Amino acid sequence: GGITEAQARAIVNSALKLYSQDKTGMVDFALESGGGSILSTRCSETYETKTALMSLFGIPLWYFSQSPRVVIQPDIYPGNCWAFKGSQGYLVVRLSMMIHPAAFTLEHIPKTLSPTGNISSAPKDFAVYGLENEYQEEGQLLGQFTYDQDGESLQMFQALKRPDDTAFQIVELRIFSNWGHPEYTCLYRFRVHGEPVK
Amino acid sequence: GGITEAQARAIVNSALKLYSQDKTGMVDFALESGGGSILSTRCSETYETKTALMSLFGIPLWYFSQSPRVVIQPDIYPGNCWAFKGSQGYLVVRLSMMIHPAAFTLEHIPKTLSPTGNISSAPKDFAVYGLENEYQEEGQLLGQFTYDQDGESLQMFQALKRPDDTAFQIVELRIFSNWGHPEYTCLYRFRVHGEPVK
Amino acid sequence: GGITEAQARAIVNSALKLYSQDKTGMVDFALESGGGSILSTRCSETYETKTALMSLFGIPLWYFSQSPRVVIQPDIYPGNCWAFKGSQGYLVVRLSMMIHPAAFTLEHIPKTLSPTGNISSAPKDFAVYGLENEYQEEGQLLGQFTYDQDGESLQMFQALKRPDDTAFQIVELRIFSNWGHPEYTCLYRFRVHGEPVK
Amino acid sequence: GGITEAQARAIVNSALKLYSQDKTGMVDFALESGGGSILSTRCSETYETKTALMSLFGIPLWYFSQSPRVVIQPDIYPGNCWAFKGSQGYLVVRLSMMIHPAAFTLEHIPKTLSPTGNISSAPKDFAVYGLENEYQEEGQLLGQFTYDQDGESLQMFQALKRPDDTAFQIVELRIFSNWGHPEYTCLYRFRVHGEPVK
Amino acid sequence: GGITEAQARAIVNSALKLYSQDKTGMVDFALESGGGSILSTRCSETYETKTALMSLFGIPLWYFSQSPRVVIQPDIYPGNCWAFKGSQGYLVVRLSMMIHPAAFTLEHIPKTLSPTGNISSAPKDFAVYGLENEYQEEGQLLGQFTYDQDGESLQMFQALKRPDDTAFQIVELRIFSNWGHPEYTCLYRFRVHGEPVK
Amino acid sequence: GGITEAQARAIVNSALKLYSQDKTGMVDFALESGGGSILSTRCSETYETKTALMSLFGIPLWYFSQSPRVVIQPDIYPGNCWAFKGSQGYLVVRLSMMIHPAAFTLEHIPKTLSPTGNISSAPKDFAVYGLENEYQEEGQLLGQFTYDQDGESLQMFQALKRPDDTAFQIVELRIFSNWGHPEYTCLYRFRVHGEPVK
Amino acid sequence: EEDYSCALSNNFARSFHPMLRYTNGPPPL
Amino acid sequence: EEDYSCALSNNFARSFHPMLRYTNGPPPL
Amino acid sequence: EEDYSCALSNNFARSFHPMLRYTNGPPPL
Amino acid sequence: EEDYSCALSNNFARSFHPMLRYTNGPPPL
Amino acid sequence: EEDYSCALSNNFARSFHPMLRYTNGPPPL
Amino acid sequence: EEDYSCALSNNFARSFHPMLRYTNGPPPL
Ligand SMILES: [K+]
Ligand SMILES: [K+]
Ligand SMILES: [K+]
Ligand SMILES: [K+]
Ligand SMILES: [K+]
Ligand SMILES: [K+]
Repeated sequence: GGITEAQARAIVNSALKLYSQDKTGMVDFALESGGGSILSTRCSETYETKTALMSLFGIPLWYFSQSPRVVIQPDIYPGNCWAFKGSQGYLVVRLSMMIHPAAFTLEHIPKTLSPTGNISSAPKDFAVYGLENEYQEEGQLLGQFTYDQDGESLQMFQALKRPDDTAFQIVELRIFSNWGHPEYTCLYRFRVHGEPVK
Repeated sequence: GGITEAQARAIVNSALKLYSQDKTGMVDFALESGGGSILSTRCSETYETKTALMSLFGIPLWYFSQSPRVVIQPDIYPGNCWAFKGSQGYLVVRLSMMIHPAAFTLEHIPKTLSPTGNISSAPKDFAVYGLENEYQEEGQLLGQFTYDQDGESLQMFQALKRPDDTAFQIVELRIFSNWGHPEYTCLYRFRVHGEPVK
Repeated sequence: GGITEAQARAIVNSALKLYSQDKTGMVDFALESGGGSILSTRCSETYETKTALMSLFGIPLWYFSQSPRVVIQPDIYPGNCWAFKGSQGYLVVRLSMMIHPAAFTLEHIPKTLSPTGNISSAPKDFAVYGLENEYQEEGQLLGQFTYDQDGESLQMFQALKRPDDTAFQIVELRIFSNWGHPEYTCLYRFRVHGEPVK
Repeated sequence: GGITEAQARAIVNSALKLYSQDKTGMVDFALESGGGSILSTRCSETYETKTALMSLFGIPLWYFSQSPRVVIQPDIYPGNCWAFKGSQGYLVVRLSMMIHPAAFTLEHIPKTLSPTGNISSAPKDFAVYGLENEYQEEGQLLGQFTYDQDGESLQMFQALKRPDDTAFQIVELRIFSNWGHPEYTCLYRFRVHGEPVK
Repeated sequence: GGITEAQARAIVNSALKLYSQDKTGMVDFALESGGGSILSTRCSETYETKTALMSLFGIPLWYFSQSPRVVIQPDIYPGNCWAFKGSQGYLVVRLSMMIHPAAFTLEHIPKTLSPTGNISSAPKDFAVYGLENEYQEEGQLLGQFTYDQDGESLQMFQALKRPDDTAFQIVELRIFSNWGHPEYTCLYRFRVHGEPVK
Repeated sequence: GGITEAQARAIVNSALKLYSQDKTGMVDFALESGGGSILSTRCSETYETKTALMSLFGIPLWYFSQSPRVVIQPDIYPGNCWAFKGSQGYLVVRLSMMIHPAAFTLEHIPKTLSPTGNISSAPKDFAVYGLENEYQEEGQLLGQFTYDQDGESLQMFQALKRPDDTAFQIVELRIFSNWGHPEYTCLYRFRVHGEPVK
Repeated sequence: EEDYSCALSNNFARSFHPMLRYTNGPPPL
Repeated sequence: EEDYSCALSNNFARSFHPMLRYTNGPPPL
Repeated sequence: EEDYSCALSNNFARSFHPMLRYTNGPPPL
Repeated sequence: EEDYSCALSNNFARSFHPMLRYTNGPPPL
Repeated sequence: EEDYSCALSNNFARSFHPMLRYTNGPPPL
Repeated sequence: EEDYSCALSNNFARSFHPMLRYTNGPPPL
């Protein structure tokens, strides 16, 4: 019933190898360094706090706030997230290749690293759509989901299966609710997985 | 006496989960991206080496040296540290929230990654104080400690316990000695842990 | 024959400690933050794609491509690599200290994170040389090697042993072939290991 | 019948004194340094030639063309003029004070300083209007005039007299034709004269 | 008693030759392009109006106000002057050569070019001093004078004669009163004349 | 024998009209604002004095020296000149139009405005050549001349007459000697006159 | 109509030429 | 209607955050 | 005394390293 | 006293107007 | 020879003084 | 020959990528 030292070493080494491969071992076709980009935020309003002041020699220069581009960058230390006003938001992403989308990942910080002890700014209900071109107003539904505030930091979601599989190079993420924060919603990272067209 | 494969997998997965949470699984109220900031270095002198020259088309542009802000940023590759002249230094940090401080973390690179084989620039004796406002000259002692050059890279230190627990949003780190480097002392990362006031 | 829970915990903790030390637990004398630098690319031509456009208010500003300096920086997410035209390339690196070189490391992304499923842009045959000064045209051979596209992401290579061990502070990496990409070759990270002269 | 040396000196000195007072001895309420400004050019199109290239170290930086603001600046060396496409143009000017407008000045270079020997780009038929606010589409006519290509460089024009004199702080210059240039029309300087409201 | 055409032409040509030589035909040792500079304004306060806004694409960039350096530059169109708050002001000028100062010039715009019809912002009572070094608080008096608002635009003033003539390369202009403007005093140009030490 | 007041006024007004037309009443095909440009200075060395320091907040920013372009700009206040080392210099100018060159103008400041009382930096012997293209090393001689230090500020020089008149759009000015300054030679303005090809 | 659209426009405001506007007060002179 | 105006908008494109767009080709990797 | 002057000083504020100060509110997270 | 403080000051040196100082030599002319 | 090298050179083109070149057309005037 | 010209060249030094060179001393670490 019990394992040997050699077998324990193999299990440890295999787990660290997967960890080192962006945690998942799967291509992220939204990743900015790999060819993904942010096209649009529609009518979303980036939350303007006016608290992060950059200065030199005592001279005020600029107020700093995070860009929507941080959602397709891998750092997820607290605060490395895009914040929009209210709890409804929109993000249009161009993928690095034309693919058949099969799954999506959403990450948020865990409660143990949040200074208040809660993650009420995290997204709750959301959906993903496939678009044929940047200017399409309503795309094809790829799935509707809920990010669970009592789950793990990284959560994965499976796309709907249809008898005809259409390929897309643009997707739209829509956030419909958050976990109760009354001023804003924060998005740390969104990933898109699937199979490239041959 | 022996463990099963299922039990070994659970131990591995739990260790990687803690590792991914900033190694410790505890909020760092000094972290810059999360709301902390560097207010002052008092009379400390940043070490001026004049060796890192930035150029374009062969035209010299700027000499590069690290900012005190790197002490509240998480990268700790060799050289990603703040260096001050001599072995006495001062750093005044504003926390992201008002808290009851309970513990502090100090990190330095390990000897195996230092090109000389020693870490003589690391801090040795130090203390932490709580301040009521930025312009206070002498704060309340929260503890005095020694970073052990023969210990682990990341070391944690417990604050003094008093019958009345006062809350602070500003702390001061004072370094009194180093591990023998004759020109400078290098600080890689300093963290502050505790419980936020309700 | 079987291991205890205490023994399994010790194996896991030892593996994460090595992982945290730049994966290898060995000094990298080429690392830029630690004192290494890129001196020259000889006649190599950085691949000019003209696809990554930076803009503001709809106004085009700049086309972005990666610098040769990224080869001595630790991020290896897809795209964080230096690309040169064809499959022959040159990189002259100044080390942080004068050393007796003993081994070299080359990293590339794994196939599971490459959008096409192949890594045909990876380097194949290469060699390393020691130079006495920046302007030397032909150095002393330290070894000739092949990066294996069916191996692990990180691969290590042992320098030639000679009866007289000469010290160097400049090395040259020469790439002679790639794994079949018809337009370019991509280099993610190159490291240099050894013993500093006393 | 003849004049003395003293009388000749007085005539010369009086002529140079008037010359030194902006040639005319009258306030120009459109002058930029004195408080005038350019608000708008309506649908006028600045002529885009793409011939004046600024470079440094052989690197192209910027194409230079003159701003509409040059029309209320006093330098009138050849080329120090605003050029618009075709022969219909619009310029909305805010005066330094609220005034009763009484006269206008238009300047162009003389033929003796034009390299071709003609000034076919000069304005011909034009009119001036008074506006109550910046967003008014049609103002009150203050006069219609023709710049004479066979006259002097500096020409002055008298505003219409009406039984009720209205004050204005915004005027609009409309150019309806030029002296035959087939690609553009060039304006060197426009001035506005009158009496400030008390 | 009467003059000939040849004699009249000679008088005209001689007057234009003097006019072209900076109006006076005398070296100005304060002129910036010729080697003069502004060292200090002591406790003078440049008048902050916050009315001249520079923008691009509708984005506010900078508020413009004139520098003390304009006092040693030759353009004197309305508004090309240094304005300080109140009616007491100080200007410390370093001359292009060490000289025996013999005379000073002050210019203001004439009333015919001022939009209000008055020049109440012009300086009235003033004095000039010679200083041995930049940090001297009280220099040697070279003369005290009044700019006459009913005189010519350009006025000249003779330095005091003493039995021992000391040389200076720094002078200080002190303004004690103006012609009645209640908010500021405007200085268009100040010149210094004399003989260089051999 | 004597003139009337009307005749004296006509002579004065005619002289001021010519004065206002760039002093000469003739097109300058080298003028920068009108389409001329500086192509090259060959092996001339701009005189590096390192005395004109620009600063902000006490921080040194830049040393200022005049560009060769100032030679085709009309301001000739003292110091608004191009200075080259020694007394041999070269300037290659592209004209605004293809012309038959007929005359050249050279200006220097007069002695009465020079602080030393001499103009020993002025050019003395010089020649002008016509070039067919920018890269021609030796052009066709258009004339050889001497600027007279005892003459007027502005001096004009007539091109050689040949039986066949060739047109040029590039000219080269060569300076062979100065009026004795031991360190440099200063050029204030150079003009080119003639008839454009039809 | 073309006449109505021209009044709407302000091409100088959408150019690379910087604007200088006096916000309701003459500068010192 | 509000639903129709939101599709029209793109607030990120009119912000001070610089945009990075790949013009129809993946970068080298 | 030296001990009293050090408290007065703030060399980071007079350096070429830009400062980032949170004006009394944590950023979104 | 006010008279003694004014001599100490130099407001131009702490402004946003750039300074131009000739370091002991006239420029070419 | 020195005479041949001078023709080759163009020190203005390798200086910190910006160049302004009219690419085959006079500007509007 | 091509082999001799390549040694002469340094395309990185004539690019728009800024260079960082340590002038004979390791930085603090
Ligand atoms: K992120
Ligand atoms: K750090
Ligand atoms: K890399
Ligand atoms: K003008
Ligand atoms: K002035
Ligand atoms: K000039």
